[PDB]
Amino acid sequence: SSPIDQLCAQLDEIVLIDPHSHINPHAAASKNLGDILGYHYFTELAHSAGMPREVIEAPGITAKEKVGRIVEGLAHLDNTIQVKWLIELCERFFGFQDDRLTPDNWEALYDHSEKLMSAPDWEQTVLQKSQLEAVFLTNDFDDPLTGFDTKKYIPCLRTDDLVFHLQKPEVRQRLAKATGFDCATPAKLIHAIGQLFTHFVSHGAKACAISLPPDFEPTPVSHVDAEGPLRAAYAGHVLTTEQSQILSRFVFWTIAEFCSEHHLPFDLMIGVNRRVYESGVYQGQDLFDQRVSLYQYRRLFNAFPRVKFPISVLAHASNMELVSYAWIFPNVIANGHWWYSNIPAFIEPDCRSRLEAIPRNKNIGYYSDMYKLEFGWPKFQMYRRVLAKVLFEDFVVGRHWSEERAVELGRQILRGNVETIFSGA
Amino acid sequence: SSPIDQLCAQLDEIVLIDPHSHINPHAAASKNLGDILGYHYFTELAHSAGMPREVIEAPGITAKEKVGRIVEGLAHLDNTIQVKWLIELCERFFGFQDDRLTPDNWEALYDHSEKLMSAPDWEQTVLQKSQLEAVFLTNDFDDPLTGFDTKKYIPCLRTDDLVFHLQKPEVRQRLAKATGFDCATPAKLIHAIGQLFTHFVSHGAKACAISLPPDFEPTPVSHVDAEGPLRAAYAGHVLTTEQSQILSRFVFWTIAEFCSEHHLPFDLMIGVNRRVYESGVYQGQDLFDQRVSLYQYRRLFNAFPRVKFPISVLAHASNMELVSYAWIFPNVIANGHWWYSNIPAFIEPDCRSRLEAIPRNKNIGYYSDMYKLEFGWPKFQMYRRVLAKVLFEDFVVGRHWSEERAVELGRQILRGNVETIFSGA
Amino acid sequence: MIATKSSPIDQLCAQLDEIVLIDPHSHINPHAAASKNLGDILGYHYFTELAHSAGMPREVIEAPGITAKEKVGRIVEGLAHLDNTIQVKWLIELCERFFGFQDDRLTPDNWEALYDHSEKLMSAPDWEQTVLQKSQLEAVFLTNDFDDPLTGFDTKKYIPCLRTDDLVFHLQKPEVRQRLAKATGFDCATPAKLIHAIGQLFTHFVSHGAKACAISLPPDFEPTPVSHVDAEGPLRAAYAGHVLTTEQSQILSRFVFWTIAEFCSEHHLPFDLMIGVNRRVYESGVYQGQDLFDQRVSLYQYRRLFNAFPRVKFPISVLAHASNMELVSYAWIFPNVIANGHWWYSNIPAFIEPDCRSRLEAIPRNKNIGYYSDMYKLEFGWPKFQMYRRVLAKVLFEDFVVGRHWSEERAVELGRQILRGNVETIFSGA
Ligand SMILES: [Zn+2]
Ligand SMILES: [Zn+2]
Ligand SMILES: [Zn+2]
Repeated sequence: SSPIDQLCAQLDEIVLIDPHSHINPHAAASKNLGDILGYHYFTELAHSAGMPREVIEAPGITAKEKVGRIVEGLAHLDNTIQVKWLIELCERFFGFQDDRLTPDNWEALYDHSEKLMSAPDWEQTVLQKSQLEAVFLTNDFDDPLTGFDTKKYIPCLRTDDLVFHLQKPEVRQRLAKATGFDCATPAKLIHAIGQLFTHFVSHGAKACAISLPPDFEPTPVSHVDAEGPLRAAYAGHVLTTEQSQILSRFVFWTIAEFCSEHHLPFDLMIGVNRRVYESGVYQGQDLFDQRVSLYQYRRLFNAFPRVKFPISVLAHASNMELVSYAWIFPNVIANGHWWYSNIPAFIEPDCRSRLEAIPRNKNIGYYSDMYKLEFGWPKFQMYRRVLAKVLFEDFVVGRHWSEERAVELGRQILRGNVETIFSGA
Repeated sequence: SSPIDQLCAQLDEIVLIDPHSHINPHAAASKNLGDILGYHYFTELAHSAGMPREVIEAPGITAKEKVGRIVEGLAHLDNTIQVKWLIELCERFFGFQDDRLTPDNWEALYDHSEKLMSAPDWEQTVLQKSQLEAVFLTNDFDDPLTGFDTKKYIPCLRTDDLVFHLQKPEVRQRLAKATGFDCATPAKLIHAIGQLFTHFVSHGAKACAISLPPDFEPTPVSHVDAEGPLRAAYAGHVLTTEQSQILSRFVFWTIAEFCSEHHLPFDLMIGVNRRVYESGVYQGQDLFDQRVSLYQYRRLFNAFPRVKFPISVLAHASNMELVSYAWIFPNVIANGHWWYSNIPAFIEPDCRSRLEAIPRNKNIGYYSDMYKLEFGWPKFQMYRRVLAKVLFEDFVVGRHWSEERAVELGRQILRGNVETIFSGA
Repeated sequence: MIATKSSPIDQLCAQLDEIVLIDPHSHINPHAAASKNLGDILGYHYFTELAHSAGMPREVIEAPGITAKEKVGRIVEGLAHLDNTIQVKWLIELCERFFGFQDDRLTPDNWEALYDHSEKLMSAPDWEQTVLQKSQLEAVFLTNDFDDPLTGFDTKKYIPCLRTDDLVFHLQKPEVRQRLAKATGFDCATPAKLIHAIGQLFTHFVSHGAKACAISLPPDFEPTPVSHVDAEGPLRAAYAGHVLTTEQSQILSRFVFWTIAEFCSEHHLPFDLMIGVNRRVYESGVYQGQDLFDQRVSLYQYRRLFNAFPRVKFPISVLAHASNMELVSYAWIFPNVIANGHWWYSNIPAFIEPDCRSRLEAIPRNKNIGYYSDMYKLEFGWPKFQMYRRVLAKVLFEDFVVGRHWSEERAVELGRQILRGNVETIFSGA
């Protein structure tokens, strides 16, 4: 047993609070392999490897049939870290023994795993074996937040629709439904947003979250400048690019003000472009333009010193800016490893630089971003092996820290910081 | 001995199809050290280290004399990977026993190597000693493609002149001569390009290739929009920036249409600026503005689902974008390590990230970009050592793959994908 | 015979440690080069910006009428949040080497005893000498104000470099114009007079052993030549006491910058460019803890400069890690582009290693300046250089000793050239 494996074993014992997921609290764990293999990580990759979208997303085939088809394309993917998560979770959760998933062994695994997951206490078994105490949700702004344990599945207000999509009649309607306000004037939109916050806070929300395009640049926007764009949206007109920009800035800034008023952190996921690949599988269409800078957010950071902004960056090149900005701005926090940057090749240097330059209390190591509970463990395990390596190399060896001291840093990054950064409203 | 070495030894034995080079099939190998040491890899560095251009490119000196002068400036270069290629090549092909080329040992090498290279079968000896089975060319659009084995030296259509240089009188003349068309109208220019494709397909061509500046952003261009700029070019006008951009887009898009029709992949080398250093040696003047994104190619990737785009990026920071785009677009392939990115410090993390996140069938390991055959081996060997390292660490160790399974991955990256991606028209 | 706890990398580092250095860039005040107490070390922005970033209010740190000892005490209270940082590693190692500090960390429990002891040590008549000797420093390049007389200190020990930022960016300021007028004796209201005045500064610095000009530049800066005619308006406006529009300001800056390059050309002086800083991005930070950057830059915007001045060496530091690869490429092609150390936010092991690694394998060995301290006080030199030597030792052993089968001696020689040799040949003097 190598020193790194031992340090990792210590990290493995740490019970976690996942500060960011897309779990459906009403259907948190999977019911069959289709919930796992049918998830976009794999369908986008099967597709990317040459499987027609039509084959994967064929109308009116069973979940099991769909899994069969995807498996046929797994041979092109057996090198990916994504497929490694899959084999490791299957072995952990289902007792899967083979080193790879093939057209010859998939069905027996499907049938078997399905039985295991029909057990009444399946969700609890996953949480238990994944060292998860609690998971942050990403709730739609109109989510009733009822029907589940808000202390285990912790609400977070997703604001993307309000900030970027008031242009859409369906978005306005949902807002009207949720708040009862006619939000065609700034004062009323502000009232509406205020009601969403009170609603989220009263159900134990611990954060707001948003995904932002690389071009976004927040500024203050007065009510007068907001009123034309907002009136156009509600009158049903198509907003010009400038109107749309002004309105999104108005909404975004208003949300940051409510975060300050309610002492909520505002998670910013920066750098994503939606629907770059127009013919991709469901949830496999978003990419990014790397040409972004946190400098674009200087007005926000300066204007809201009492709002913590846990920031994830999509582009790997952006990490070093994030380090410098978390290093200087007391309200800027480095938050996990997001999406396309969420692989060992990029995690290691990112995790490494953050631990050595950012204060230890401004560093959230990791979140799962999972849609089903079973994906939590393999991704957190991947992160723990990387973290164990950095801790051992740079702290145990580099600084002569005891394993204990190094593991204590590990615990703060995985868990301690989540507790103090997201203390509750 | 070393586990990495053993894995490298197995990769060394894989016979290659070099998927991108600038070989002249009628003068494929060198005749003297002037063809080697006088190549821009070494003159640009000697000049960079402080040797005057006027000394290196003095008119009325022989190849041997020029070699002599470059050698004087090599003491400043013994650290460089480029000079490692040079020494290794000399050891392999010329029996060179010294650790470096110096004023006191170069002449003996020059006379001995020139003697070896004058041998009738030198070309064949190099290919055999390089594990090279076939090599892609990059031919001018008017290359007759005649007089050589097109299965050994495989034609590829170089499109740079058509896309960016119709402003040059001589380019228009060459195109008129080659196609018989009067391309001053859009429709005719399209037919002309079609005839270039027919010519190349008749000679077993396997791809198109182009190098692109950072500002290039492909979009469709209508005949009405193209007619203005095209007429101006054929009228001997100096095109405005916008005219030039419209014409280049029109030609580029037209070419991709033909790639789709003939089932030819379109190799894109993205991000070069020509003549950044205006007083540099021949072929040592180009650099780059790293402020580019594959996002600017989204229209292209979406509009040509049946064209494979093997992409190379110049800036190291663009690699992470490349891995993401090859991850999502079925038709985006990661293609080798280009130019300034073609050194171990950058190749390793780029090679590493590609293997772990991109499907194994969308990853072309390496091409030589060589101008003379002797440069193929040292460059490929540098690559094999990095890949061996990545395979051992991330697959053999990281995933508990057997050496065999890892070598099989390596073989696919080095050779297998070249066969499937460039199958022929 | 070797210590068992010593790796081959440690052995290589040990040989690097014995290289007597000339620091090619600092901000030492030659009249107060070393610290008098921990207030000088702990009170420096490395630690105050971090303490503040970790949650300590600036009002607490920068409270008026608080002694240096009390300020240290307050900063120590907040070091718990920082014991992971490389900056804190510098501190501990610093205190160990100079003050005999034996503890693995600095806490409220043990700081006062260290403060007291270190203040006694630093009050020794030969403290400055002691630090230099223990730091393997032979000489240090200063960054002098343009109006420094360069006569109040030993210029062979503290080597003058002309700080140009104020001339290039701040003629808008009455205080800068007045200092220039006092220094040179000129009404620089006209381009010709201003050039002559700048010329006198050069003549003054060169005759006092100056080895470089230096400047920090913002990401938007794009040097081009500027005619006297184009410059006369903005210059006149600055001297009239007017407020320069953005355009006047940018023209004037380009003009002064290009002028300075021209003098560098004339005197064969290298011009250190530190590229990529934005001032006062964080508006409520601690003193010297407000500047950040915008990564969206390219050396491509400097192309005119590099092309127009082949006889000027431009040692370049890039602020953003992403820009390093572009620097490697430009140093690789332009004879007059030189890679210069690891600057500011890039000055941490996680970034130094790949940046150092790529420079060694692609840039000619004579165009690579390994490191400078940027130090404000002498005690910061050693821990930062030691941090660097450790990275360099790793790179040298892995890529040269193992990678190219070099003897350790040959690898160390490359190390010596990078640390010291290139400093001597790049900054030989006018
Ligand atoms: Zn998410
Ligand atoms: Zn090429
Ligand atoms: Zn400095």
